[PDB]
Amino acid sequence: ISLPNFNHFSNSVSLAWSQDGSLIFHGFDDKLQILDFDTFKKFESLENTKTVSEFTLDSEIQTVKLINDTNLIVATRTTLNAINLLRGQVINSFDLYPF
Amino acid sequence: HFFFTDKYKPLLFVDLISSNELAIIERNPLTFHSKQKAFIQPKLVF
Amino acid sequence: VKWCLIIHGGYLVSIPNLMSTLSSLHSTLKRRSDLLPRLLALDARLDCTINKFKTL
Amino acid sequence: DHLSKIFLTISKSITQNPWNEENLLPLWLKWLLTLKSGELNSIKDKHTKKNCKHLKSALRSSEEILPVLLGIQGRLEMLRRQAKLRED
Amino acid sequence: ELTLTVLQELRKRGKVRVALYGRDESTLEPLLNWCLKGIEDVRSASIVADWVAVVLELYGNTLESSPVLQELMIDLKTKVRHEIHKSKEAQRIEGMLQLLT
Amino acid sequence: VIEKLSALDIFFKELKIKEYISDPGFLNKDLIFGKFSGNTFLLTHPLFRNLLSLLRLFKQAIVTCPNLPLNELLEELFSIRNRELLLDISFRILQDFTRDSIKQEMKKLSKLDVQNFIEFITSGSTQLFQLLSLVLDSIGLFSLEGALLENLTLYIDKQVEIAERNTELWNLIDTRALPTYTMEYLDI
Repeated sequence: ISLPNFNHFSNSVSLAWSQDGSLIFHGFDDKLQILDFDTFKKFESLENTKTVSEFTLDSEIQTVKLINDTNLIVATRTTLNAINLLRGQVINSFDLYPF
Repeated sequence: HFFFTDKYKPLLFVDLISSNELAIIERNPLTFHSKQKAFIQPKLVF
Repeated sequence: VKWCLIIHGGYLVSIPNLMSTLSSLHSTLKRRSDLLPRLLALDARLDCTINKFKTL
Repeated sequence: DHLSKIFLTISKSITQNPWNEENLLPLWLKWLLTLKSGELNSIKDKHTKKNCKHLKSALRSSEEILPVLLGIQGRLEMLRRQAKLRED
Repeated sequence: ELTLTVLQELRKRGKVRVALYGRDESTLEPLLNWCLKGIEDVRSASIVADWVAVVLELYGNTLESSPVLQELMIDLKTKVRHEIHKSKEAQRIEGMLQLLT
Repeated sequence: VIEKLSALDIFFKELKIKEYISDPGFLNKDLIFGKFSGNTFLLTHPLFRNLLSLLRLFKQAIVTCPNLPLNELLEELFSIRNRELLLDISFRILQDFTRDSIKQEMKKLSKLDVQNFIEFITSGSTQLFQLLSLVLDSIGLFSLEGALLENLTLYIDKQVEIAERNTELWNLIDTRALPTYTMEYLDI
């Protein structure tokens, strides 16, 4: 159990799971979290190569889905973004607003 | 001119006791002394 | 329980697994705090009708 | 409907001062509700009821405040007993 | 627990108003006897609160006309203030547990 | 858009002249470079460099900044300006971070600001009371004044009496034939 207690409430929540069980993506409103599984803490990297566990996004996140251990597609309420996991570099982006 | 009231549907005896004091002598037949057990036919309330 | 926490609080600071060692206490106390507010609503309705029939 | 005007002013003043330590205005509201609540509900449908939902939101905020306050009250009683055992 | 179950299932299936429509004082009093036995229990208090709330909001003035049911409400007020004190002290103990964690 | 931001439709024209879901969807699909070049439009970007955000728009950040650290957040909180920033930043920290993280941060925090905050709340809001819970659980049990304890005691007691009475008022606003002989009159 990881138990925060947020005073706000927004059900726009989702989570994805790394295929080996290492980490947990957590799509929260305007926020992407990465959670270690062994301690339910954020992804602490000692090398500090800015693959951080807190990503800012524009709107409420709807889906976060990993296609493998390398590619992650997130669909937030206004758009979609396709990013890598070995490197924290954005690849693709498409608009969801007009539809 | 005249009148008639509907406030006294059970009544045994009406008279003038005095100059103006009336006597309306009613009945409470079922609610008071009989209390006869009626057959239970319930109304579907919901 | 109040006196246990009062006279041995610091040992419960030094123990690492508070939830693991008083899950049952926390569960019962949480249940009572959950019963609290609806009970107070009951109390408001209760003394409402109580003073209502007391004045009439 | 002087009682209704009284209820209007009492509700407005109570919304303006939610944390007033006085008791006379809340006990007036108490007696007025536990006496004439149905006719109070059948006075008006728009403005008095908007005042009712406003005051009910404020008092619900007070209800949200209450249990944490009880928790710190227990913390302070425990700390007072700790101070007593520190003296003895 | 069996009375608790049938209370739950009556409240869930039907409504407590149709459960309590044609009541008099002699059939109100075993309900309230079970209440004075079982409001003190953690598991049932919300359900018993629902039932006593709907029966008071139905039988407001018959409460006045029947005298011993008033005394039931008095001792109910006393024991429910006892539960007030118990639950408030419980929230206090929860606060000091939050201190000690 | 990147070229416009470097050389610097509505926001673009505004930036060019000065030199929001639709805005977010049109300008969030490079972004870090744009934010660095930027550091109104900043407010919109905030709505859509945590040290920079902390060193800095004050209200816009304390309601809608994406990255905000606990240390500068508690420093801005224990600024005793109190322009409703107490309730604002209390909601902000209870939204953003965990109770144990706030506990260890207030363990880091010096005791003098704690005592000043206790004096300020006792002299002149469930987020605030949860913050008092948190600050009590972070200071622990030993170092705290008895006189300040008694002032907080009378404060919390009068507040819990008015809270109880308030809850009772809240739920309170949430709430045979003729006798054997009567004497009645008649009209003509």
